[PDB]
Amino acid sequence: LALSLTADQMVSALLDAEPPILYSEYPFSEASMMGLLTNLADRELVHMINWAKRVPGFVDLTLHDQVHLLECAWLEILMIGLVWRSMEHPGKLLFAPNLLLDRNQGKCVEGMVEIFDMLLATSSRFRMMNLQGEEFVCLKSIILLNSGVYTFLKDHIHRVLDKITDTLIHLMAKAGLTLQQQHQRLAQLLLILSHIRHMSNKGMEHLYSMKNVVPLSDLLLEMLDAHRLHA
Amino acid sequence: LALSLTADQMVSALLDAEPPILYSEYDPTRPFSEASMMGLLTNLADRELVHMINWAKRVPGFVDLTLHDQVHLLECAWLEILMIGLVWRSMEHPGKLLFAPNLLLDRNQGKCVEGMVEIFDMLLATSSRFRMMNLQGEEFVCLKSIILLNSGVYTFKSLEEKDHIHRVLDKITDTLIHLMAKAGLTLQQQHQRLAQLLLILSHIRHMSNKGMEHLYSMKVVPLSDLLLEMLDAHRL
Amino acid sequence: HKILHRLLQD
Amino acid sequence: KILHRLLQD
Ligand SMILES: O=S(=O)(Oc1cccc(F)c1)[C@@H]1C[C@@H]2O[C@H]1C(c1ccc(O)cc1)=C2c1ccc(O)cc1
Ligand SMILES: O=S(=O)(Oc1cccc(F)c1)[C@@H]1C[C@@H]2O[C@H]1C(c1ccc(O)cc1)=C2c1ccc(O)cc1
Repeated sequence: LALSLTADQMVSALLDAEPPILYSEYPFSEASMMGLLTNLADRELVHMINWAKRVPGFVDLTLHDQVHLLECAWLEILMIGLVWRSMEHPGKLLFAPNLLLDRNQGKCVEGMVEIFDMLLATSSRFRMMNLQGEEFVCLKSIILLNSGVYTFLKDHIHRVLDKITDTLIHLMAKAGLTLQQQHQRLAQLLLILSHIRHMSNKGMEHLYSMKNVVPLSDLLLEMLDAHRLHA
Repeated sequence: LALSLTADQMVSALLDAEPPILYSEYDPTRPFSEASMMGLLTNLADRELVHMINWAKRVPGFVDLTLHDQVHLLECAWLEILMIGLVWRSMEHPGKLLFAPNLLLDRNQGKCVEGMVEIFDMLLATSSRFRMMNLQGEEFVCLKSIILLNSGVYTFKSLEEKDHIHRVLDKITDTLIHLMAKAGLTLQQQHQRLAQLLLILSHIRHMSNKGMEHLYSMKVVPLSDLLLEMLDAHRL
Repeated sequence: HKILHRLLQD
Repeated sequence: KILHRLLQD
């Protein structure tokens, strides 16, 4: 059913599936900083799972295939979401409407400031590029379907990914871009995905080290263990 | 300089700058041990790095960057570059990784080193993807150059080097599309293939990150001063 | 099994 | 750095 959708139908479907922006719990230490972020990420994961089920083609996958994709891409997905909503706030990371942080605060947690800087740089990149919401949701779904497609030790997913490419190009053509500007922008956006993968990997590397600072939920741990099981 | 090149000039430049395929010192009579396997791979990578550094200098736009930026990019991308090279020369060897013409390994041999087989499986999967797509040599050199310029661009008040890099990257994209148009692909097919190729770069990053993680945990066999300094850039 | 096994089915 | 040197040659 996903492949039969038009470009507009794909966009509408993705926009409609968008998760809500959650608030943080209402003077930061290492423990307090991690507590807020962990609690927030945990609540976001539940919404992500229901968002994923609404990404066209995802439902067509076996339960195990769905688990694997989400296990691979969860932090990437949180990160691109964070960068997206931080766009209108140069120099800051909008974790929640009531939680806007600068790099200075990233220092509260060892090794986190380096990730903050990467995230801030990504946000600026999106801002420089004038990323549209319709493009954002396309990128986010791509991360979901792509990041774990090989790890699968595949045609359906690749056909869906093609569909999303068509959709991205369709959006750009509407924005009035030239054919050359279309493929250059396409490349620019997809290359940023490599950096988002990089951020996830490095962040994950730290996250499954410090499991014990604060208490992590059973779900958050199972998501983490999925990556730690290979480190 | 790099910005005045035509698509055909970019390709011929990249092709001419290709490094040679080096041999390992694999003695078909050892047969193996974690240490020996790693000795071979380490020995090979070290010699490859020397060729990689001189190859980078021939990538259009690279020498326009400050020395410090050149160092950063290579420190970021060295393993990704080795990996895409490995996957490229392994294309015509299903189920096998061609580290060198005299060193063709399968996944079972990859079990010789703890945690390395997981990476082998990902590398094999990547080679399988390239073979499916029938990746061309002209496309390969474009992708490898993109890795060099892109991987470290977001972790560097000049600001104009990052900009210079983006223009060069845009030109490589122009070149890729040019090749696909020449191949007879339709507009939709060009855009689709371009995306397919670039998405693979995300997986090459992933493989490098996971591999690097293992590499700088076990800094065992002599790790040539160059290698140590390259790994150190990522550690810890 | 996995908590993710649930939630997905729900 | 070594890399620094080889690039510098
Ligand atoms: O990549 S990190 O910055 O993680 C760490 C955590 C500690 C040290 C360190 F170097 C890195 C990551 C990104 C951001 O901040 C860390 C973090 C997070 C922390 C704990 C956790 O259980 C889950 C997520 C983040 C986060 C959380 C929610 C969100 O919507 C977007 C990003
Ligand atoms: O990513 S790995 O597999 O490294 C690992 C991963 C896990 C355990 C381990 F010991 C090493 C990597 C990929 C391939 O095999 C490992 C490796 C390598 C090993 C040692 C070294 O000093 C440098 C590179 C590889 C390699 C080497 C050369 C080349 O042209 C392409 C790939």
